[PDB]
Amino acid sequence: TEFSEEQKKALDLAFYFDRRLTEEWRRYLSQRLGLNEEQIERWFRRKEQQIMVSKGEELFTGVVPILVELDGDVNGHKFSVSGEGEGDATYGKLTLKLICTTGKLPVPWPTLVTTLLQCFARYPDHMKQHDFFKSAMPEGYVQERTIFFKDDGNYKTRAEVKFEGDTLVNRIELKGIDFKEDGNILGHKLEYNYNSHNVYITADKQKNGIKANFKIRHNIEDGGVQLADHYQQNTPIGDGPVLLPDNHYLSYQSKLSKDPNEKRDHMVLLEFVTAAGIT
Amino acid sequence: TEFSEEQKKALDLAFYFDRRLTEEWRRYLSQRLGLNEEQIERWFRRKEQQIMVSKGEELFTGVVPILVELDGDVNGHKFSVSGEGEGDATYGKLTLKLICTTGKLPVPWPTLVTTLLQCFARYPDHMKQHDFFKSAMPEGYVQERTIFFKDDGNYKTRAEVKFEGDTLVNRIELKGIDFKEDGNILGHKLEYNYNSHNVYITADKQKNGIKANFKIRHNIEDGGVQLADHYQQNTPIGDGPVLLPDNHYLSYQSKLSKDPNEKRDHMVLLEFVTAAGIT
Repeated sequence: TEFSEEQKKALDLAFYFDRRLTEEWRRYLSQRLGLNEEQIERWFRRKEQQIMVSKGEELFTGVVPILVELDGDVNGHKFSVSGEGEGDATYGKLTLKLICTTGKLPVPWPTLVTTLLQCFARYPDHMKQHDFFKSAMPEGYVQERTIFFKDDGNYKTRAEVKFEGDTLVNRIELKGIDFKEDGNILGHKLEYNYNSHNVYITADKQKNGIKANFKIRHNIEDGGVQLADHYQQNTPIGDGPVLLPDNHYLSYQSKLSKDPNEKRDHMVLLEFVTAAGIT
Repeated sequence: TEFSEEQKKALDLAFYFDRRLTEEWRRYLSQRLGLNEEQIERWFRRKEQQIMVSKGEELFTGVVPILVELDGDVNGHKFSVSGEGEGDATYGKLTLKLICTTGKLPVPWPTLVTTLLQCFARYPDHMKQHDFFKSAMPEGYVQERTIFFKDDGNYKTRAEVKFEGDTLVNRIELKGIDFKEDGNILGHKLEYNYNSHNVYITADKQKNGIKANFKIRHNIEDGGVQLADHYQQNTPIGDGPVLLPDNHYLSYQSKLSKDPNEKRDHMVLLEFVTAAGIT
């Protein structure tokens, strides 16, 4: 967060001691092992990577229960969504049942799909070192988006994705502004279905995290597509090393359904998510 | 380089002590300053970045003399090139006079332009944290390429770019294979000129370096363009932190000329190089 003039002077000083301490160990190692500091650092870099990969595989083995909570405000219309389900990263698979707890959802369920868990992606064996999402766990990450609906309003979202005990939790605040009251969103003119998309991921070294860009196409009732341009940033909540990825993408396919025995406004969501783009 | 079974066991053990030592300092700091470890790491990360930026600006201030040396072998034809000049990174500018010391150059000078100093790029103020090349100095970096000439042979190059005392030196070995003896390269059918190109740079976190991809278009005598597809990797020679960049590109413009008073086969090369692609 924010730093005083004193802390700035103290942290600036402490930085040099931090580097000095490490330097003394590397220097000693180089003398004992007969390796230069480049070699030692390169070994440590790969060992750290292996450790992060193993830690993420351990945390996400088998089926992980999920809780989702969203508080939203779109054009002053307030609503809340609560969801539960389970993720199975081994199979790149996530299932959720999400309920509007405040009555009728004032936007279409499909517009909330991206907002309502990239840590359940299946990364192929040769790409596991590029999985930022699992590497930030269990402390988790903050996921922020702006979503621009073409010729309409925008959502801004801030979510925290992290383990709370045994459960992976996605807690979101959403604010939407400048929507037409008769547009495709507030007018509920979007089909209850979902296309498959690629989410393009790049490293954001400065923030120790990632950024993503992608365009969602929502099918419109009676024909046409409503574009939703997504800009995404993810930042670790903890300090620990994370995996900063090479450019790659996540391939998403989704299925929306309804529980015939659920009276409340709701969405059942199944997503398959697979990393790709590295040969 | 290579590691024994013993060193592997020793390095694996030493890794944990390295992390323990750092952890003890961060823990103490958090207690003394009232900041969490994420906050301390984030401060240190930015301080390290500022330091690397300042160090690179210091090393490349004003005009830096340059030495270039290439030993080449294309289809068994052996040749050597020696060059000197100067770089002025403040102005994103490099000038070289390069001479074939072994007689007649057996390939066209334009095909060697990319092989014969990305550290002289001008990075705009808002992009200086993405300059890997200066950050690897003075220890330097290894630059490796494979260059595929369309419908002809390929070059493979390994260069070391580093300071040797006050001078920035580029020392290269080049091997070319599978060229047609009557093709555009060995047949000397390329114009003595050079188009402007963009060099697309991405981080290679695993190797603590960068990769680049770009396509050179060499104008052919009597018309047409000869494509040279470049794949590039740069790896630090030292251990010290380097700046791993967001995706961006280097914009190149080049001018080839001749010294009217030079009897040996030669090329005078002027390049302007500017980083871009970040808004």
